[PDB]
Amino acid sequence: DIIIATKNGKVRGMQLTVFGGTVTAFLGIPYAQPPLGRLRFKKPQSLTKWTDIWNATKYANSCCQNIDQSFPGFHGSEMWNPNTDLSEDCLYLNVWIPAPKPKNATVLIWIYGGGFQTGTSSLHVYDGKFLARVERVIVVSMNYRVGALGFLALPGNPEAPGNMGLFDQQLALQWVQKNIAAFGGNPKSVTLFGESAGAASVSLHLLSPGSHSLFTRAILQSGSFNAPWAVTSLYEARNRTLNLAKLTGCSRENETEIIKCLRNKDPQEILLNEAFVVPYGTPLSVNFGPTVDGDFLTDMPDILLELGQFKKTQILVGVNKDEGTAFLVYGAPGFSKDNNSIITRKEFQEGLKIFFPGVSEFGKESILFHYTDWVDDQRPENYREALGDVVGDYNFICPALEFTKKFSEWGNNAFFYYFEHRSSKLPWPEWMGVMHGYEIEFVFGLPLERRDQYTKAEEILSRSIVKRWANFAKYGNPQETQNNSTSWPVFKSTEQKYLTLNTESTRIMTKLRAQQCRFWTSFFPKV
Ligand SMILES: *[C@@H]1O[C@H](CO[C@H]2O[C@@H](C)[C@@H](O)[C@@H](O)[C@@H]2O)[C@@H](O[C@@H]2O[C@H](CO)[C@@H](O)[C@H](O)[C@H]2NC(C)=O)[C@H](O)[C@H]1NC(C)=O
Ligand SMILES: *[C@@H]1O[C@H](CO[C@H]2O[C@@H](C)[C@@H](O)[C@@H](O)[C@@H]2O)[C@@H](O[C@@H]2O[C@H](CO)[C@@H](O)[C@H](O)[C@H]2NC(C)=O)[C@H](O)[C@H]1NC(C)=O
Ligand SMILES: *[C@@H]1O[C@H](CO[C@H]2O[C@@H](C)[C@@H](O)[C@@H](O)[C@@H]2O)[C@@H](O)[C@H](O)[C@H]1NC(C)=O
Ligand SMILES: *[C@@H]1O[C@H](CO)[C@@H](O)[C@H](O)[C@H]1NC(C)=O
Ligand SMILES: *[C@@H]1O[C@H](CO)[C@@H](O)[C@H](O)[C@H]1NC(C)=O
Ligand SMILES: *[C@@H]1O[C@H](CO)[C@@H](O)[C@H](O)[C@H]1NC(C)=O
Ligand SMILES: *[P@](=O)(OCC)N(CC)CC
Ligand SMILES: [Cl-]
Ligand SMILES: [Cl-]
Ligand SMILES: [Cl-]
Ligand SMILES: [Cl-]
Ligand SMILES: [Cl-]
Ligand code: NA
Repeated sequence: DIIIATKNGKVRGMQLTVFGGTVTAFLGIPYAQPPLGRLRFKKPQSLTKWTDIWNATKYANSCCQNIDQSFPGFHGSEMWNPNTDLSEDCLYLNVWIPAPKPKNATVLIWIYGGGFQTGTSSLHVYDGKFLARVERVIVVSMNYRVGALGFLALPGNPEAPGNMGLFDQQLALQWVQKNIAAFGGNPKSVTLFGESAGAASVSLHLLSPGSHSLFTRAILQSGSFNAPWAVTSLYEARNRTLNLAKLTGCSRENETEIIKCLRNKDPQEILLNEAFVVPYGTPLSVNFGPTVDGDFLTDMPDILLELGQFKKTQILVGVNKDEGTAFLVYGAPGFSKDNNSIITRKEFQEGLKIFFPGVSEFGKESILFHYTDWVDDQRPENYREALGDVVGDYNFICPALEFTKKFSEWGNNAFFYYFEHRSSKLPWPEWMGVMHGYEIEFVFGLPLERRDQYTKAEEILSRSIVKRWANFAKYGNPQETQNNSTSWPVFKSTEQKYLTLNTESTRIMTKLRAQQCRFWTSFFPKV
């Protein structure tokens, strides 16, 4: 029986057997007042004592959100869907700890992706018990509001100010500051880590003065706040808030009256209209995301980044070899997960239309010009490969590299990875390669479980990544120092060295996608 006293009450956890040892898991601790009724669309409110032993013995509700129904029955997509009840009452967090209780353990705090519209901490690929067992760190993860319920904005209006879900993440870091010593944690050694929209969220906590003192270091997997999908403009945000009002018949003249109307709507009506607050959309659409609210985010974040206005600390930033492929089967003509998807030039051009809505005709042509100068015109998989590269370079790889670069220019050590291993167990087709999302299970250590059908080379790759991630958290340096591993150099502007992660031999390379990112980064933002 393990009871820990928190500032708010006692919590009971549960014991788990992991690799012939024991981990204590406290799943589903509340960290804020449920954001129901009058609290819907407001910032999270702090929680008050219970007294009372809260049983933290199962995952809590995931936050309200639309689900992916493109491939029913398919594990590839469905493994990403929520696996606990959806509810507005979703402001909970999990803590895994080594057994025996550690003395002053480094803490890893996971923030999930999901386009800011979906996601939950209770996915099996986010389970923190292998890390706690193997590296003796504390792993913490939290649910935070997504979609309109998390990011609806009527700028400056405390009834609906924007960024509520970022504030939920933030109030969870506060909970770790106040409470993690009780569990054997070190509040002075906390590393935030996240993937996709979770990584962009980590990058914005680097920018937020309210977050500065709530953590030590940061890890960004496939995402940064300068990615083109990560920040909504004040103009867009309003248009979308009002379009939601119109679609739910909540149009008004008094903006606070609009919000009052939206709080009477049932969670489901709001969810069902979210998708149309926008005329055109893409498979990377973030209808309701971060905005500049003058609170969480004080200025346009590109300005903050450029001018050195962020937390000074080390970062670890990486991307996967084939970020863009997963998205091609959510609407690009000629694509399918059930065949090899050899598309034509005309289909490629149509695909650009899906992913670059408007986007001038000249813009789309320039993308076509940069990516289709074949060497050579023979290769039938040409146009199919070019479209995924277009998508992953624009949306993930080039913003990550540009982020790392601008961050490093202010003096801090930074380390960049390029993840090139495709899981032996991937249920997606071979042509999709090293997909977005599929480093996560390696970082969380799932392949350490032999019972599980990953190869030997995969167990070894994972064990090594886990060590580097843990050494980063504890010591600011992602080395694996014992097994003659390749040493991981800092990423500097000028050299831009990065480390490749794969089962065969890991290399030090330079200037990833140099020629492609010159296009996305200097030229395209003009069109
Ligand atoms: C701001 O919104 C307008 C339109 O407002 C929207 O109403 C919503 C209920 C939604 O269903 C959406 O379809 C509708 O657009 C956007 O302009 C729209 O673009 C096309 C033009 O062919 C029309 O179908 C819309 O009716 C038209 N506006 C209208 C109705 O006046 C506009 O793009 C958007 N501005 C942005 C992006 O900030
Ligand atoms: C790979 O499949 C795609 C996707 O669409 C198809 O999925 C297949 C597995 C099959 O069941 C098919 O009936 C299903 O619609 C194919 O794209 C389609 O190409 C067909 C050619 O008959 C067109 O009629 C469709 O409009 C087009 N689908 C769309 C709208 O995206 C694709 O041709 C196929 N390519 C191969 C075999 O290499
Ligand atoms: C726990 O250690 C505290 C200091 O933490 C520092 O050392 C490393 C953990 C590293 O991550 C640094 O960034 C931190 O500055 C110390 O002040 C506390 O008193 C310790 N608490 C205990 C042992 O109960
Ligand atoms: C919490 O769990 C304990 C131990 O299993 C149980 O005895 C106690 O009644 C529980 N409290 C509840 C069910 O609210
Ligand atoms: C709008 O209506 C709200 C509803 O209570 C009210 O509080 C507010 O004063 C009104 N705003 C103004 C000043 O127009
Ligand atoms: C070091 O290598 C041994 C085998 O020689 C292996 O079992 C262990 O997992 C390795 N440690 C790390 C952190 O990779
Ligand atoms: P991520 O948050 O993706 C989920 C892994 N990204 C694309 C989904 C934001 C648009
Ligand atoms: Cl899995
Ligand atoms: Cl060729
Ligand atoms: Cl190595
Ligand atoms: Cl390259
Ligand atoms: Cl160019
Ligand atoms: Na050009």
